[PDB]
Amino acid sequence: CQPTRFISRHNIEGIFTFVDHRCVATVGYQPQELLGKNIVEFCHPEDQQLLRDSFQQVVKLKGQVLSVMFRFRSKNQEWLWMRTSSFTFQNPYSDEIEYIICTNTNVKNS
Amino acid sequence: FKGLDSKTFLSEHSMDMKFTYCDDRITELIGYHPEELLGRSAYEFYHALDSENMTKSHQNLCTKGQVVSGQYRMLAKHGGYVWLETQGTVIYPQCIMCVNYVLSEIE
Ligand SMILES: O=[N+]([O-])c1c(Nc2cc(F)cc(Cl)c2)ccc2nonc12
Repeated sequence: CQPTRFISRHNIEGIFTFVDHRCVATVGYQPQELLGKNIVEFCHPEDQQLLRDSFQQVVKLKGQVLSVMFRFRSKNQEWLWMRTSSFTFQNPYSDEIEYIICTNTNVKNS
Repeated sequence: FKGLDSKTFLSEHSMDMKFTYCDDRITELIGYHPEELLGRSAYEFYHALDSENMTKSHQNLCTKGQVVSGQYRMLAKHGGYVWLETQGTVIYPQCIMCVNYVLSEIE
């Protein structure tokens, strides 16, 4: 059984700047409901600071993956456990600011 | 002349290198619709002369968890090849996340 997941791209602040349409099956929102919003706006109050801090550190880890588990508010207002694996990218031919690529998978807290 | 965002596209692969996702930026660059790549191995698209090098890069990706591919040619939908480089990352193994950036026009 394939895990339900979707890819997103974020600026260093956390704002969704690209969202794969597999988000609808994973968390119930259309891409347009996520784009322009901070991922933290969908995060359980208890996990928000962890998520902020994860985004702040991933840019320091030389492109390695940083993982975080957090509760994501689905379109039905229910808390889903997500495991987000994130890493930075910047096109090496440029000095554009790094952005963050995330794979977001609904997982069990068991 | 194209800006950076336009020359980059994201893909996802199963551990056998079959596409499981591709972003639509590939269409303007290489010709493919993402839907037609799904379930096809990346290996179907490498130039013959890059095939042994990409096998090695895939081995390095699987052993280390990440790789920069080096330059290679991807077969374009309507003939010819585009030069690309790819940064691959294994998501833990669950899948491979690729950031792909085009280095040439179709040749
Ligand atoms: O999926 N991989 O694991 C992988 C690559 N993926 C890939 C992505 C594309 F958009 C097009 C092609 Cl032909 C291959 C490309 C070069 C790689 N070198 O090592 N792994 C690679």
